[PDB]
Amino acid sequence: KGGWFGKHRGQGGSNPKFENIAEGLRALLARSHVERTTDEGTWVAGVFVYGGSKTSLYNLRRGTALAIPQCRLTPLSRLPFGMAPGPGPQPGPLRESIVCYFMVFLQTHIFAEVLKDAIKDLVMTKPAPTCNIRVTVCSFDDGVDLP
Amino acid sequence: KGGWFGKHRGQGGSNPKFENIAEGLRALLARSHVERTTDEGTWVAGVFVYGGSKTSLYNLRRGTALAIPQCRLTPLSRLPFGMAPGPGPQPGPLRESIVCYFMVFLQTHIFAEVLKDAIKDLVMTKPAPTCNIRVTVCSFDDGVDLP
Amino acid sequence: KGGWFGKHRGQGGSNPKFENIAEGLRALLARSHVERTTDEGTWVAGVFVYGGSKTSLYNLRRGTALAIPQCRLTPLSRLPFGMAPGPGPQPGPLRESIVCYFMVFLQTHIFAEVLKDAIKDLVMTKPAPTCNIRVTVCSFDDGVDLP
Amino acid sequence: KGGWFGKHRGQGGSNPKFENIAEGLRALLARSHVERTTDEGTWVAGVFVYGGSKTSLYNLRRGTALAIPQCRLTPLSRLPFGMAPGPGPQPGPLRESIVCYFMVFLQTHIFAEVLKDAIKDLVMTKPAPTCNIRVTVCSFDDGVDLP
DNA sequence: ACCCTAATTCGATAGCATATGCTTCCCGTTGGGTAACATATGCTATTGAATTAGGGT
DNA sequence: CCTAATTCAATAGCATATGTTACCCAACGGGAAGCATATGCTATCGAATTAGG
Repeated sequence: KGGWFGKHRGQGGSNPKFENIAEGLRALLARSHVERTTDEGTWVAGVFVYGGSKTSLYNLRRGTALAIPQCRLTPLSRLPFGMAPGPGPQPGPLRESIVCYFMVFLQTHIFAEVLKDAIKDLVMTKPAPTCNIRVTVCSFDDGVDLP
Repeated sequence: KGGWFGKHRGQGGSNPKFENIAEGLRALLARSHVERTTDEGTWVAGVFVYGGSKTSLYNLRRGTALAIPQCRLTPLSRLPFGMAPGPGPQPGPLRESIVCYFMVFLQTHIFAEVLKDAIKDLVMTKPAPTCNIRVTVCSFDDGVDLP
Repeated sequence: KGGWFGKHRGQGGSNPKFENIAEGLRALLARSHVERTTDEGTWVAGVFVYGGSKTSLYNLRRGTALAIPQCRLTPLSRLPFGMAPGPGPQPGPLRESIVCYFMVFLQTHIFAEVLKDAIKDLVMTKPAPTCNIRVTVCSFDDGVDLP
Repeated sequence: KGGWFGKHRGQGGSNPKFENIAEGLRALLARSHVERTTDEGTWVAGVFVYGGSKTSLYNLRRGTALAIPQCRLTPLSRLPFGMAPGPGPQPGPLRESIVCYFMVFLQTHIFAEVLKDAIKDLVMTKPAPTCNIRVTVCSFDDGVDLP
């Protein structure tokens, strides 16, 4: 099983698994009734989603793609190693670890938080590896010019 | 031309090209007597570097890695589309553009502003398409826990 | 497949279904680091749980049974009818509907709202009837003297 | 003596016995003209009545029901045990007792505190074991949507 | 000032190794609905033992 | 230092409620196979600025 299915990349569809991960989201983000698009449309906020595993982090993005068509989604990449313990030479800035990450772009400082707090709670119940997905809020000082 | 040169993802060495990029950044940053590492070792601020062209981004990433042994770098990744002008359907959240980005994790917020400038400045000196690269500072409200 | 199992009322045990439903409660509960018992041991608080279905309420009482040993739990009963629509005589104050409900007794008003918000979040991500379960906070003005 | 009498749960009717209780209430609260209803028909407050004995609680539920067609009454059901005196092993949460309780749902927060005092004095005048019934006022921060 | 002709710069490129996106089968987990035995309550009318009223002294 | 009347709780008993388990099985959601295609990496090549008797 598996192979090519005629829809390339950045062009993912809708599957019963995701739309439940999405519905589970677009119920937790309900609790707060905040704005999602600004009159200006500039991307000044964002949510940074990482950890767990690549399968978990993917399905979560795939659901978030459905729960929030008012946002824009990077594909999953990887993270640089941290700061190594002990006082030796540190790992080389460019170095790659196996943990993935993706980014959620948004137009709103406020509803960034609403998503960060919903993802933290959607994840928190599930059994591993979903429990290990982590979320922080990032806000871009100068806005980001998505094409 | 081309082939396997034994160096895997994130283990790129330095060659007179990339340390030449990195020596430009170091002269902009040897004016700046700021501290680059905290003791809690937490990664709170980011420089989001994007646009330009895959390769000059790739080169700039590669110089930044030699100038700044205190940063951490993602790999290159793609941006998704912004809003669409005029009318019609909007882009899908997931839909991805030809435009690239990487990120530069850092331990202090004072050094992100500094490094956003050096990069904005250093790239304005180099010929096109390099100089169309854009830089915006992140702040992670909770911090990024790099592995 | 049915029958007697030597477990009277208010004397139920533990099995891997309730233990994971209580796992997912603890998680939503850890978010606030608030105290759960005082030195008077007065029962001054409460969480009134109801709706959804009898089975789904039971699995949630059974779960909160494990997740919170500092509380005490009533068995399930049924709710009386509300206000009939229109201006005819209302339903008899004694006549009961099929909704069930249970209660949780607690020693601090603060931890009561942590469990209100913990149950409300736990459930809304789940598919029916678990998400029709509803939660309000109680506070007994003179305390309740459990035997 | 005994047996089936056609009447299912919550469908219990008037007889000269209970209307002697209901008219004791209707004389303690008669010359307190406060308003028992609202137009929103929201069930914000309760009066928790418990202790006493299984049957003399049963009569008072049945009295309270004729006196007040503005209230709603649960059926009877049991209380869990309280704190055992001394750091000996504690009763389980689900632990249940020989003591019973019912609740009185109400639409106003004033009439709640009226009906607590009417009951607390309607019980003052009847012989033991009745006089040991404990009445406490209850409030629902989010209210109870009765079916 | 002019200007055609050297070095000089980086970006663009080829090409191996290996990423992710996309989906379809897989399958352990999560979690509600049910059967079936001991035992709760709701319901009535009848029965029992206190507290209460009566009227002799 | 008083025996008839009174007041309610306690009762028997049918029909039915949940407490409890173990069994069933629909779904929720992570992991892997497998094609197109993206990057990391290097050294080499090419097309733009910058330069001198």
